[PDB]
Amino acid sequence: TALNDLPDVILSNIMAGVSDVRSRNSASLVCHKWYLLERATRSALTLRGNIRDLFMLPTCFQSTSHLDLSLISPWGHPLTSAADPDSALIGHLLRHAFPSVTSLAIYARDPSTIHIVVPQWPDLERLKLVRWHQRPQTDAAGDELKLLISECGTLKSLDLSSFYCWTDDVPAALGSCPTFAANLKSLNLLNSSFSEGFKSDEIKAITKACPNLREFRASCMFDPRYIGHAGDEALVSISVNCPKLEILHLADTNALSSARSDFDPDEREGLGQEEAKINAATLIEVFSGLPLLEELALDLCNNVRDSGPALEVLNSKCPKLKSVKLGQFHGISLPVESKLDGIALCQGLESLSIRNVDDLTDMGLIAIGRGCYRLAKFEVYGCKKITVRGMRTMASLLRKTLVDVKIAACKKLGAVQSLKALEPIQDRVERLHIDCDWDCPDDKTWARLRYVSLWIFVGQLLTPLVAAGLNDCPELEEISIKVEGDCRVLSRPTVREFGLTTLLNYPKLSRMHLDCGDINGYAHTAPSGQMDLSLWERFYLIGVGHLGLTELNYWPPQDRDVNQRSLSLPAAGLLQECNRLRKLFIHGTAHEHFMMFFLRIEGLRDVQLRADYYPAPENDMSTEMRADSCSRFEVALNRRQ
Amino acid sequence: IVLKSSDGESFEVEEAVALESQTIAHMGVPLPNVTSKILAKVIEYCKRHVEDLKAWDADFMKIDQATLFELILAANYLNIKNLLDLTCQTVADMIKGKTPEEIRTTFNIKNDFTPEEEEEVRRENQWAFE
Amino acid sequence: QTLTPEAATVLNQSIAEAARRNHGQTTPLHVAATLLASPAGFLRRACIRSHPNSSHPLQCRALELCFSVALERLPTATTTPGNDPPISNALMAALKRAQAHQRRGCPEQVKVELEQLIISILDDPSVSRVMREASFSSPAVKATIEQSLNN
Amino acid sequence: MSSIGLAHNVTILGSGETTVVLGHGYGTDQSVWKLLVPYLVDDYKVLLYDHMGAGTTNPDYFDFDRYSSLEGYSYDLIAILEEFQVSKCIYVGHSMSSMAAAVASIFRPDLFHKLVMISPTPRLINTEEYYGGFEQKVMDETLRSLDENFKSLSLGTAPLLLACDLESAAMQEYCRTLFNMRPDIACCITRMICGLDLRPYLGHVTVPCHIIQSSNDIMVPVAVGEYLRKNLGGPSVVEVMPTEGHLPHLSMPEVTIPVVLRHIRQDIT
Repeated sequence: TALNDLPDVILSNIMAGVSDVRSRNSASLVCHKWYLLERATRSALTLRGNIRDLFMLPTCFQSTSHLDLSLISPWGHPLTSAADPDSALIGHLLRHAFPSVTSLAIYARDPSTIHIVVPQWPDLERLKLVRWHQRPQTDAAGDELKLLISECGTLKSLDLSSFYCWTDDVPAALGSCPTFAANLKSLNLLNSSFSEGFKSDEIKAITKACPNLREFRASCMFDPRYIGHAGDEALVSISVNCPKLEILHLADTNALSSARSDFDPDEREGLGQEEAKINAATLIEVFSGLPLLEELALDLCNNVRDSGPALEVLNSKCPKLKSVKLGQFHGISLPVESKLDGIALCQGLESLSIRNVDDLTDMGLIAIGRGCYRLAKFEVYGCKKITVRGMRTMASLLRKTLVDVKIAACKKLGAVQSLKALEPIQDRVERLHIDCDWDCPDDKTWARLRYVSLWIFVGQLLTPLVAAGLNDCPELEEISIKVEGDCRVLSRPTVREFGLTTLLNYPKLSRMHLDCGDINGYAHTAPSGQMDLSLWERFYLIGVGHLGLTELNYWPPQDRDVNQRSLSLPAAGLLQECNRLRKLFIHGTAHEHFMMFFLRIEGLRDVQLRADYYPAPENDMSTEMRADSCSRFEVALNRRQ
Repeated sequence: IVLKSSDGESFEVEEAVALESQTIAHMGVPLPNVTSKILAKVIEYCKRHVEDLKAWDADFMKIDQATLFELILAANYLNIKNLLDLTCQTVADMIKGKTPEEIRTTFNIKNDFTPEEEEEVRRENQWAFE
Repeated sequence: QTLTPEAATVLNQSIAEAARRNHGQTTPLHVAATLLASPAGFLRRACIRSHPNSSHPLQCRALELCFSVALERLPTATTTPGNDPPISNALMAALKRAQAHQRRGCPEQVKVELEQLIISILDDPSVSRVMREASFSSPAVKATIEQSLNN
Repeated sequence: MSSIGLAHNVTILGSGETTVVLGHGYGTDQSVWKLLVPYLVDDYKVLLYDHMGAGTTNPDYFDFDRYSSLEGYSYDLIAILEEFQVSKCIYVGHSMSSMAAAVASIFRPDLFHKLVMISPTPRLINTEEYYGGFEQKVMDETLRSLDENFKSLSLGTAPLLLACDLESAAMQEYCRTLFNMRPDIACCITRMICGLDLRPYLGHVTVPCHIIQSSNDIMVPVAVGEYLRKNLGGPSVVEVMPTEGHLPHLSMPEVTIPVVLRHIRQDIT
């Protein structure tokens, strides 16, 4: 029998199993019946278009439950402005095109955008606000956030992890309506763009207003040098006010930075390295107050020492705990003789992320591996005393379950040492991160390795990677490379290219992230005898056309003084040679002349300039991006045939 | 318990295996809507579900398209959620990674879209970030 | 019988127009072109308000043109004019959308009003495609109608 | 708005009857003034625009015949000023754009009240008796690099020649931004600049000029300023500031901005 003769119910069921958007688009072109099934089955839509032609919006997506309006071109452009009275129509427009929206993501450039678009769906359940631009001036705090509180509203999840605002705006909005704050079952405030995190009083007010929070994430300030820093009282108030918490993620803002120079105690000029206002007894009380906790994250930029007893209490008082992430928590594993202690007693953990533990040694790693025998993901950052022997033995202990390993900033564990340590799980590991450190002193098929993340200092080469041990990866499909450093002090590279052609060693590689955004250099003018960022972009992007990449995310290096991340001529020219590209996202700026280079790529469909960093370019005057240039580029790309 | 196929063949079914199917559990017990190989192919999977799993499942689904269609029809008749969802996902995997013409070629579907209709549907599809 | 007397009036007027041309089925184009007539209807004011380029009067009449020529591309049916041609399945989908839109606008609590009927007919792919080449946007005029409803 | 205002990305800011028109140098756009605009909008009406060769404009609007000489840019500037009803404007321009402003003032004296020039030069190529720029053979290398980039882009390959590959260590700074346009447009503009020579016309400029230069600049000699004060047909003043690089108004704002503001607000010259 053929597929068309099947009952329509199972046709809907089979079509609902197709989550790939490209294949759904292909399936909608088969026949009228397939078209109707796809249109009535599609559940999530990320809108792709320009602000100008929003009134050319199709009405065929009447069944989408998740709508993402945050990528409307031009990226970050105000969706609704008070300068145009017809902007209100946009609200109705959206409300009529997607009447079944329960989850909404929207770029909230202006308060009017929120006030007009968000209240359109009374049945809205999840809301995500995105804003990387500057905060518009309001009479009081949280005036724009107060626009979320609708009469027929029932918002349950609020996500502000990418919405830049003042930390005073959240408690002001949450305290203005008890019903809105009480209905929230999730609250994400884990935003790295805050100049400073939430104060102690702000955390207390937020938790007091929201007694039903099941998930709570926040960027707080734990540095005791500042006045109002979150400490023991804030954590106790969190535990008291929200007894139903299942996910608790508290982090210092600096701990959320992309650059390691902002949170690593060693790379900061003496910053950090001082005790925080967090005691072991305080943590014991907090953990006693949270019986339903399932995921815990305490990523601080100040030391918390002798925290072993609290983590021992975690095992007995939080039976549902599965994931733990610790930042600068010391004394986590201090085994004596052979008795386990500390985090080694949390046998129920499934993933564990560790950062900056001075006490940890090889025996500590052995204890963690022997105790947490259910561990499936392990991440260790900045441990100066662990070596290849301890990590290798820990990997052998967890060989049956460990499939995700990250080893970063470990002084005695370079690339070669990390790859030798991960040998017992070489045929089972699926995700892997190493630091491309080639200066560390002192049957090989990665059968199931699928994703490799690399961190490398600016000016270093990628060629030794194959010699490091990562040689035969038949299933490797996506590689993420992050480059960080200050190139204003380096001379010109003696070797012409960074060595992306090395990645030709992997036959199934098709997706890449090349994050050079944390390279600081000179944009358009160097003082004397110096090299601008165009030279480094050429150095890093040579050979990218030889790879058979179909998706590429590129982060151009920035000039911190001028605050620009412009694409250069070599960068555009080298990205132009990638014929097989399907999606190309550049996280910077580029003017019309360089953007028009990408029309040569025949198969290119998704191209966008996404300035998803703080602060984003405020207007067309401050950078080389223009709305007309974006519109012309979009028109030229769509009409290609 | 003994079940009877449409052609008249009789098979033996475990009590838990019988409870796997909602229709069988809720109701000799003849089955006049399924063939013998339908039972012969569903019994082992149901028994395993009563009791390496991914490899065994991949070896289980290595069957022809017509056989998979018979299996999904049988699962719909038996109202077995797990089998129906798994087989629907398997058939949906055949949809992904192919152009509309390839899909028509594989599933023998006649094309009734006029060029203007195809242009309109592609224009609508262009509003979605893939 | 599930329509208000004005909606039923315009529907049977569209039926009469369809029977005049003996064009097989009462497509949404017929009822929409009927909406273009009867100048007291909200469609004219909505169209003039939606597009600043539509402020020119005769351009509105071109809409009828963009329907009429499209209506000229329908083969006729061998049947007596004294009968009701079967309303197309697209027409039924439009009516069901009108009923649903009426339902969702009063959560507390069905005779469909004129304006919801107009919105539902504008939702039709063929009517929207006809309006597009005439520089008119069906989403824009629907949004204008819906905003004006709030008054 | 209008077609002229859209083709040049014209932005109007500030208030007041006096108008300050900011003209960027070649290879940059109006954004290079982002540090000077805040000091002006309070008591001036600022006009920002991009000339047609800029990378932020539509490359199709570029006319290789019209912009092969400075008169095209001068006429574009005049059209922009007349389209936005600007008269007696104060023009602040970077190198080789103030030359276009000077030619426009020759054509339309009424439009300009004063000219503020940052590192200008009437001729870029030094002759036997004229020391006012660079040697011909050192611009030959830049032209060769631009030609190579255009050839490589024509064949679909990446243009991989930059100004940092130049040997002079001053051409690296001077031509850094010339590699920031489409390669063919870059070649056309660079040839037009090299062949430019405004020495005969300097005596026909009647508007006052405020030449601003860098101390002992290695790119454009300071002597040029004195030369200009000898050949200009109107009042002229020259000031020297302790800055360096091709874009002092962007890289060194704390020194450049006070000088530019002082020369804008002082008219006696």
